[PDB]
Amino acid sequence: TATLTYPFHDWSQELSPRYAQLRASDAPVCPVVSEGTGDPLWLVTRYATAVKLLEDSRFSSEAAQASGAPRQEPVELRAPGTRGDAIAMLREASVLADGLGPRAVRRHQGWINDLAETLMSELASREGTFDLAADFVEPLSSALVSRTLLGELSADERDLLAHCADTGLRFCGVTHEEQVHAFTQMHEFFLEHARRLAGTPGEHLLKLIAEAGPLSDEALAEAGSLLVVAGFPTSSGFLCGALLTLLRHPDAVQELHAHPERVPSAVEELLRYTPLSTGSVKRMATEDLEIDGVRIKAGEVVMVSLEAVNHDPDAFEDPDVFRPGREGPMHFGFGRGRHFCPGNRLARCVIEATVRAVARRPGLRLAVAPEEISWHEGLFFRRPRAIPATW
Ligand code: HEM
Repeated sequence: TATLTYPFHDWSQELSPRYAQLRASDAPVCPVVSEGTGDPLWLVTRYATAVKLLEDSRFSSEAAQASGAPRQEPVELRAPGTRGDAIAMLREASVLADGLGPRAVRRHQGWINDLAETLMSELASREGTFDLAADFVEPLSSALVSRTLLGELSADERDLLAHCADTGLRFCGVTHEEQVHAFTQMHEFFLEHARRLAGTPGEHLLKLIAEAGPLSDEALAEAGSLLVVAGFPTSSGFLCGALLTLLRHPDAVQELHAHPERVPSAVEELLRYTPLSTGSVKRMATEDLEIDGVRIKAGEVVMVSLEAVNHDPDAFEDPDVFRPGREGPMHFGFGRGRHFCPGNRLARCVIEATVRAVARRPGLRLAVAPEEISWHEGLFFRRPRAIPATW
């Protein structure tokens, strides 16, 4: 139909040209229809409009996540018959941001940098082609989720939760039943194992959540699923994407090799330039309102594509250039406003460790052309199947 269907199927790092086309249109908000549900939705692609929306207290994230809300995802991102409201459950009993804040980074940054170095040093001993996805990103992200979020996981437990996240957080490529089963299996996993994981010694967020009426098993289980959904496919997808960006810009890496104090600025530029989500963050209007002149009715859902906003030329001169010394406005890689990613400091810590491990070792290169990289089709959070690299 003559209403655009969403999303735009841009599963690789090449962003769909439709985002820029909509950005340049005469509407600051454009109506679309969900490909998976047929729901009508609105879509924002301009930085200036996105700022207004994500800072507007009349636009509710929680309302957009409730059952029956119009939505872009093919299945509800919850186990059927459960609330799927982990953040509000944690309020009814701040711990999220509390245990991921600057103190937590100061605790974990040491081993995070140790591990990035250990992994890269092992790759420095390899012959021919090695896979940065399997043998760098996977072990680093697995350690992050175990040590900081869930507690020590077995290899099979890590594999189960990563598979559940890959299967449920998809626009296509799996059946409806497989997607529900992923969320069901994750929730049933935490109903049985959250108490044990929380009770093991360590710093992990799930322990902090549990050890602070009493906290029900269902609430602790919802917290587990939230940490997997929010922390696992995002960290793995972004670290993969950031490595690809670095490998495609050797002049930038040579700059960071000579001047390591420039790494933090390059981390911020990676968060702006490297696309992650193939969908959009979403908010529901809780009352009739206007945003930039467009009238939105109560109950309607407006989406913001963070990738589109991060590539807006009204905000970033030459937005499609990876410019590590860039001094633009704040990017949207972590969102904006009330729901700004509480994992942002930990994520920045692991991205910085990755950038430093690459910059210290001149000669790392992609083994094939970027267009030969294969991508998992339909993931919410883009990720290549492998990153073949050589010295
Ligand atoms: C590179 C890694 C990551 C990226 C790019 C990222 C990105 C984001 C973004 C864009 C949002 C905003 C969603 C919205 O506005 O609706 C968000 C929210 C959130 N993030 Fe992250 N994230 C990452 C890693 C993590 C990690 C490691 C955690 C660990 C706890 C985490 C926990 C959360 C939570 C709980 C929320 C929801 C906050 C709320 O709705 O109030 N994220 N993240």
